[PDB]
Amino acid sequence: EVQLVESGGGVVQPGRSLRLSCAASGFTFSSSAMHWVRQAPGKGLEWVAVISYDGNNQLYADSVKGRLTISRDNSKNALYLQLNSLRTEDTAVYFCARDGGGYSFGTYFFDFWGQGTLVTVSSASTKGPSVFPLAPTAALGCLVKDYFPEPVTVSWNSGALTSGVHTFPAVLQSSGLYSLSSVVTVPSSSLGTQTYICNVNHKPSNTKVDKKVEP
Amino acid sequence: VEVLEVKTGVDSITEVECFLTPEMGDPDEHLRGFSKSISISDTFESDSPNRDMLPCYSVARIPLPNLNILMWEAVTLK
Repeated sequence: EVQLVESGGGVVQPGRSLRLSCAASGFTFSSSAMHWVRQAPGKGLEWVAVISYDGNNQLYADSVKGRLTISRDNSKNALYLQLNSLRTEDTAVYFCARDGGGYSFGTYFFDFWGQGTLVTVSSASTKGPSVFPLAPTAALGCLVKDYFPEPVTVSWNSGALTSGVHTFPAVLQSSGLYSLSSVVTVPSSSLGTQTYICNVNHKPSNTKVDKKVEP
Repeated sequence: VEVLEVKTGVDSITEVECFLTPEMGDPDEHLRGFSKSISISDTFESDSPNRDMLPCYSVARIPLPNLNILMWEAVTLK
């Protein structure tokens, strides 16, 4: 089995540096040209860079040239990507990919990929969320707002309410803080008898908040 | 350095035969004798050819039999 394992993604302030790595097994690494390809959240794939079998020749997309440096150490079966003078727009899942054979001809396709490592380029500092109730089949929920970075987790009644729950994927705001919504559909009958608490967890800010939702 | 007589005999003549392989770029381990595909810089300022796209001069230095006033003189090429 050809395998490529990436490492080293995280958050980074604009202008600062970061270095991704990729470990290869199951082929002769030193006999393949290697690429990085990226994909901003919810957007399509963009090829970034290629390096020769030797490590001695690199080419770059216009979008990244002068701020990324692809490199390799064949003795460690390791591919690297060095991000410098970083921009908010450089935010994305970065994949290492084996060239399909056509390096020499300028004909790049990618026959093996890795998991991708997320690089998030933001100036905003770690922050726990404010949780507001979305009060009322009817429908109840929580608004988890102004937190950084990803992710939060959201349970209801500490794991007891599961059915009918929809935790929506986050959104980035003007502010550069994320805002999320979790809701549950519930029989209207039960809105007096039964309590609805959302458990909101933000490990990056070392936060757990329980919030009661009622009419 | 002044040049005098040519030694005669049958021990006065030597022949050198060889191949010089071309050095075109060898952009991968199957493309000996070829260069990397040409990429054109958008401007003069940004012109930055990688090694595997730059053919280079071939050169070979061949040792001849030792002579110690006597030097080997090259006379004919094929």
